[PDB]
Amino acid sequence: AKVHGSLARAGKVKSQTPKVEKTEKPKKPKGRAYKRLLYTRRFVNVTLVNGKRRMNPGPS
Amino acid sequence: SVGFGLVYNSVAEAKKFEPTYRLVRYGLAEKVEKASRQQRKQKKNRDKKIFGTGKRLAKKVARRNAD
Amino acid sequence: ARGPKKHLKRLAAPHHWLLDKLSGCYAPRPSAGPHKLRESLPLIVFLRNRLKYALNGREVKAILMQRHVKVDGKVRTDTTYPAGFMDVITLDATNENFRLVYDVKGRFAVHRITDEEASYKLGKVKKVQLGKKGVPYVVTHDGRTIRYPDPNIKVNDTVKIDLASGKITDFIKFDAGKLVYVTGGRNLGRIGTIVHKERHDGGFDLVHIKDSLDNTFVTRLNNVFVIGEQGKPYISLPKGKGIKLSIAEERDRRRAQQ
Amino acid sequence: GKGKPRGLNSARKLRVHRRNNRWAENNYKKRLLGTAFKSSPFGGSSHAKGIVLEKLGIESKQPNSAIRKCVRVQLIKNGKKVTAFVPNDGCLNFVDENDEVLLAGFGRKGKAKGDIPGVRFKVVKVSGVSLLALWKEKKEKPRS
Amino acid sequence: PRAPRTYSKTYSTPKRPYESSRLDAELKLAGEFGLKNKKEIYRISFQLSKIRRAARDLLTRDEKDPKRLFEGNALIRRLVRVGVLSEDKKKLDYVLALKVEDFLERRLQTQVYKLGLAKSVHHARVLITQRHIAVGKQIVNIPSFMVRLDSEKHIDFAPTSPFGGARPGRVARRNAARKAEASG
RNA sequence: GGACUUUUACUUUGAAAAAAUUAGAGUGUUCAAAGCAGGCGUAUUGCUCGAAUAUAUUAGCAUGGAAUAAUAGAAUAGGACG
RNA sequence: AGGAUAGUGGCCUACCAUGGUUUCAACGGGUAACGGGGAAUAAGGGUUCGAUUCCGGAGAGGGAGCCUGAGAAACGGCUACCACAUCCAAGGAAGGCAGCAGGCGCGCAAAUUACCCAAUCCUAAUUCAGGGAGGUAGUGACAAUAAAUAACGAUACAGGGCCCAUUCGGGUCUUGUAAUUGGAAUGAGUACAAUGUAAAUACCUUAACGAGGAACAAUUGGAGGGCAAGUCUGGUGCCAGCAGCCGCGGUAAUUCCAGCUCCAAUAGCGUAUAUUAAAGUUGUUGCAGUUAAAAAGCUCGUAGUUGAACUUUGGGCCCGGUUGGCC
Ligand SMILES: [Mg+2]
Ligand SMILES: [Mg+2]
Ligand SMILES: [Mg+2]
Ligand SMILES: [Mg+2]
Ligand SMILES: [Mg+2]
Ligand SMILES: [Mg+2]
Ligand SMILES: [Mg+2]
Ligand SMILES: [Mg+2]
Ligand SMILES: [Mg+2]
Ligand SMILES: [Mg+2]
Ligand SMILES: [Mg+2]
Ligand SMILES: [Mg+2]
Ligand SMILES: [Mg+2]
Ligand SMILES: [Mg+2]
Ligand SMILES: [Mg+2]
Ligand SMILES: [Mg+2]
Ligand SMILES: [Mg+2]
Ligand SMILES: [Mg+2]
Ligand SMILES: [Mg+2]
Ligand SMILES: [Mg+2]
Ligand SMILES: [Mg+2]
Ligand SMILES: [Mg+2]
Ligand SMILES: [Mg+2]
Ligand SMILES: [Mg+2]
Repeated sequence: AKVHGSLARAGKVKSQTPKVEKTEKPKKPKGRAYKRLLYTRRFVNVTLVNGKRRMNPGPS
Repeated sequence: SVGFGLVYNSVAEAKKFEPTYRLVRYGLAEKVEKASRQQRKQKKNRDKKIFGTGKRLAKKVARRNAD
Repeated sequence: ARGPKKHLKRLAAPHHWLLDKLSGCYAPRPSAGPHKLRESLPLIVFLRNRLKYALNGREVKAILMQRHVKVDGKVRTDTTYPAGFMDVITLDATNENFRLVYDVKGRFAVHRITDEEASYKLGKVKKVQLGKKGVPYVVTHDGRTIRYPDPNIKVNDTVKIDLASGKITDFIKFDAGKLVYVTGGRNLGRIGTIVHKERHDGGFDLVHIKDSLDNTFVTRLNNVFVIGEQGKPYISLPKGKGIKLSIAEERDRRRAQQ
Repeated sequence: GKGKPRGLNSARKLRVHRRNNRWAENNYKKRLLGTAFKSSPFGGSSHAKGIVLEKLGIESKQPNSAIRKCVRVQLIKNGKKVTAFVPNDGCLNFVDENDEVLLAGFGRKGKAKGDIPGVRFKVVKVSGVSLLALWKEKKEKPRS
Repeated sequence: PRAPRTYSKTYSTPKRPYESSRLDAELKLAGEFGLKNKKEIYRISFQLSKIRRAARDLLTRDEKDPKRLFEGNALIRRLVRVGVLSEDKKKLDYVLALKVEDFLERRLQTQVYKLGLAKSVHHARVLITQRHIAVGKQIVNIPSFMVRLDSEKHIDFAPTSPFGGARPGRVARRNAARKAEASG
């Protein structure tokens, strides 16, 4: 069976990916404040309620 | 804050019944300076190896040191 | 293994000592004495954990070695001397007198007694025999040997002991209508006025026992200690006098006096 | 009467019948025969250290066209030869040869998992450094 | 060879990890009561499960039973003492009918919010954590305190704290130092 | 004390079944896991509640029941009462 | 019957008999088997584990033997042999860490050659001495408990009623967003002190200092389904790789590598292995057997399991307990 192969191709895509450096964002709070902001982002500010309240929409 | 207190009838009774650590904590007695436990045990184990006073052994080895 | 044990770990001690499960790996093993170590109370735990007169075994030893405490008239300057049922403890300092009796929960109570009551104790005879040269003798529950008893004193009777000399003042027999103390088992601590006993020749003679509130139960003959006839006892009973209140009426009384 | 005995004095029959029909199982028979203790490379352990012999380009099963980049490794305690699949992309360039690797099961309890024909183990650490930390370059490989 | 310290777990994770009903219900609870994890809700549901199990195995026994009478009265008394169970409801089935918001309504966080010294449950949380509270005359910095229905008459600010006097405070003293520098 | 005394199984109650652990009563470890502590006074001399209870198989022991399932008896009457 | 034992006993010896166990599982083998109290998971029943804090055994490298002593077949006591192994001026001598630290190995896998008898207890001739038993501290994300990582304002937009119902003007009271801005609050962390403790280190107290973000910055795993959360962007092009399972990838990838966003749990999260529930896929409760796996070819038949009905019932008369019942 094919026990051989092209071992020169290991890491091909991981090497070919252009290095995109992470943008620096405002610090997101941790803990009770985070649960508070999730509660506001889901319930009182229900901003995206499109038909059945999707969470991560596509830009359309 | 909450603790435990003891008054005695005299400092004689206090010094015959209170522990020495609390006495030296109050500064009534002096904490005797002692060698460490390892050194005390090593001295005891060294003295276990001699039978008697050991003065005869000491003078015999001080004689035999030259030969 | 290989000989007698000299230690006693905590969680292996008898539970009626009320030794806390924390604060040390070991328990004070009672030395050999007049009582079994299970039905005993060392003077260390009696002085420290029941009376709070000391905080350490060092302080208990400091009390004992100056011959302050004496039990049954003898000084007994041993830290782990087994004090058992109905042993009297005299503290001439504070002129206090205790008698080791069980409370109804099954533990030893701090039953302060007077001096005329501390001048004696009761003993349950365990065997009557003929010693050497035909001398008759009895053996009480605390291992006391008393020679030349009254010939009517048979086994499972109670003798009153002079406690200065080892003589017998008088004695209580064993039959129906006698006030008893239960010393052993589930009903340890109750006081219940024998109605009758069943024999079962071959082991464990049972006795039926009904308290002042007519609540009957049954006990082996090993755990019964007759302390007089119905009504008057020969000793001072502790608080409660062995009723064994249920938990309901107990919390009712706790809500009554609060 | 539904087969089995129902009498009040027939517990022994039910016990031995249940014993035989318990032997008819898989996990019970395996646990009692001790195939992990006898016929397993790991000897019943969760992980095992070994010495890398070589690098294999094991083909995936059908329908899947890929090369899975596994290694041949000889276990230290048994001396048994074992094929272990090096998980992530480019991590074959960390395990070169005569490396002292840690292996674990793959999660299928001794079965070949997916499209990889006949391997049962994955590499976790190489030279005392974990492969995911090496892949995210939180650390780097030691001397040799 | 010493007696081992006893310990226990105080919560239990649910069986199904991801279901939207439980998820958004407990998120509403956490948002309304100012909690930081689902672990508090899990702990409260664990205590409620134990209480309901005790009520179930007491109700399996008939009435006039001493164990049922004793421990049912004890449990009812402990619940009406903490105030999770109203005084009229003392029939051992409302104990089964309780829910976790009844328990969460007795925490010191929401009790401070109801007393109005906070204006928000998160303000109550940080106040309790920053020791500006005294349930009797003793500071408590645990929000899950379960006040005992007699302490609300004594919930107030701590005497050795700002909003209780006796010292202004750290950054207040700092600002006094900076304005004394500007005074110079 | 006796003379004899059909045998069990089953079931009730009770004795016994170490403590720790488990369940569970009480109790401000500051909450809690815990622990078995503590609490109350004129605090100047002191007083006082506790540290329960339940479960802990089977086997063995005593006890009430006597349905259910077995067992034996007076039939070549060397049977009972007397 | 005798010896021996502290004593019973084929425990041993002499003589004599042919007995004793077993399908109700003897005997033998295996145990990755010290037993139990107990532990995990459990609607109930149950299944699995229990080297390990308590009890009871057995052992001191493998066997054997023995002195002393009340108590040992003792090993931090000797004697011999076997296996390892130490020092020698080679004649000889001394060995037993499955005690406390610690060191090699073995491994997937487990800490300081610290301080002290101050507590808990123990031993002695004994208040006083001793105790790596024990306690204290150090390492310690084995597990558990509690619980920070921000709160509240004012300004700028966008709502919902209500005063005006005077064009769409103010908007009171609002619930969110801000390359808007403020004073407060606080502990982590240092630290005089005191407390703490045998002496300390910590904890609880507490002077003084100690938030404004680029700080004092929360991770782990994932976003096709199961199963919470992308038809967003770039790269690759059945390659690299992902994927517990179904499956994704062959030039428009919601599954790969990245960025952005979002989701779940959170000082914890994932992975492997084993086990429990799920599993009524071990079925006593409680499985299935015509065709999916499974009625022996048929009958007899012992052990085993099970086994028809039948023997004092009914009627009365009283007594006294519990729950009620206005009173
Ligand atoms: Mg002793
Ligand atoms: Mg039957
Ligand atoms: Mg029977
Ligand atoms: Mg003989
Ligand atoms: Mg014979
Ligand atoms: Mg073994
Ligand atoms: Mg042991
Ligand atoms: Mg031995
Ligand atoms: Mg060894
Ligand atoms: Mg030996
Ligand atoms: Mg040794
Ligand atoms: Mg060692
Ligand atoms: Mg992430
Ligand atoms: Mg991924
Ligand atoms: Mg979804
Ligand atoms: Mg396929
Ligand atoms: Mg996916
Ligand atoms: Mg992605
Ligand atoms: Mg089920
Ligand atoms: Mg089936
Ligand atoms: Mg078929
Ligand atoms: Mg057929
Ligand atoms: Mg048959
Ligand atoms: Mg039959």
